[PDB]
Amino acid sequence: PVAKNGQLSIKGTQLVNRDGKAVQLKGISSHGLQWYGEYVNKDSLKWLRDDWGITVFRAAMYTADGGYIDNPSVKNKVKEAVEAAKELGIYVIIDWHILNDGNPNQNKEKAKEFFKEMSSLYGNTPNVIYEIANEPNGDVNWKRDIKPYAEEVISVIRKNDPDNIIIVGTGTWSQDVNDAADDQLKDANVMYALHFYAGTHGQFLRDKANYALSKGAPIFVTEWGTSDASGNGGVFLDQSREWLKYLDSKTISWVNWNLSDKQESSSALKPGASKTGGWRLSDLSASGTFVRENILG
Repeated sequence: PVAKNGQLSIKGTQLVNRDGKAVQLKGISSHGLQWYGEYVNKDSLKWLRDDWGITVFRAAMYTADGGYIDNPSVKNKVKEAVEAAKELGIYVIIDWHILNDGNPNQNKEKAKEFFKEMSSLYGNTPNVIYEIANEPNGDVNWKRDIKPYAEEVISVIRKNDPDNIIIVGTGTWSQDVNDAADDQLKDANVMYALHFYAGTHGQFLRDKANYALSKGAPIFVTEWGTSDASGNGGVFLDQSREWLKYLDSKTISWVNWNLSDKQESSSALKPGASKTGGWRLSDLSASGTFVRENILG
C-alpha cells in the first residue's frame, strides 16, 4: 500500500508512514528465488495485492544453495520483483537470504557489492526495504559477528539510500533480538528481525521480543510459519493465532513463509497452482488459507 503510505520511517519502535501514522505491513515471502522464483512475477504479485491484500512482498534471494553466490543471475529475479512492486504500489523486501552460510561475514564482499547495486538502482524508491542477513546461525553472535557486518553493509546502502528501512537479522536464526537490543546500531531507520514458527517457538521468544522493544529496538517479523521450524509437521493454527495476536498487540509488521508449491506444511499453494495467481481457496494449502485470511483481517 505504498501509494497510500509512501516513505516509511521509524518513530521509537514504531514503523510509521509518510503522514506519521503507525502502520503494520502484512505479506508473504517467496521461497528461494533460485527454485520458486517462477511464482514471483507482476501477475502473481498483483493477485496477492488484490485478492490477499498484501501490503508487502519478500524476495528471498538465497546466497548459498545454488543461490546468488553460485549463480548471480538470480539478482534479475529480485529486480523483476522490485519493478513489479513499483508498478503495483506495494513494499518489497530485498532479502539477502543467508542460511547455510550462517555467518554473514562469509559472503560479506559479495553482500556489499549486491547492496551497492540494489541501493543504487532503487535508493529513491519508497517501496524498497533491505533485509541484509536473513538468519545468522552457528557460533555467530551480535557484538562479534553480526553488528560489525551490519555497519559495513549499512554504510554502503546509506551512500545511495539515506532513508529506507534496513532490517538486520539476529543470532540463533533471528531469535536473539535481546542481544541486538543491548548493543543497537545508531542508524535512525534500522529494525531487527525476529523469526518464529508457530509449531516450535512459544513464550520465551515473545519475552525476548518484549525485552528488545523495552530497550527501544524496533522489531520486524520478516519470516514466520504456521508449521514447526523444519517448515513441515502440519499447521499449528491455535499457536499461529496466539502469535498474531501478540504481533497485533505491539503493532509489529509480519511476512509469512512461504509462497510456493513445495510439498511441506508451510507452503501456501498446492501443486499445480498457477504461477500467475488467480488461486481459488481449493488451490491454497491449509497454511495459505489461514495466512490470506489474516492478511485480509
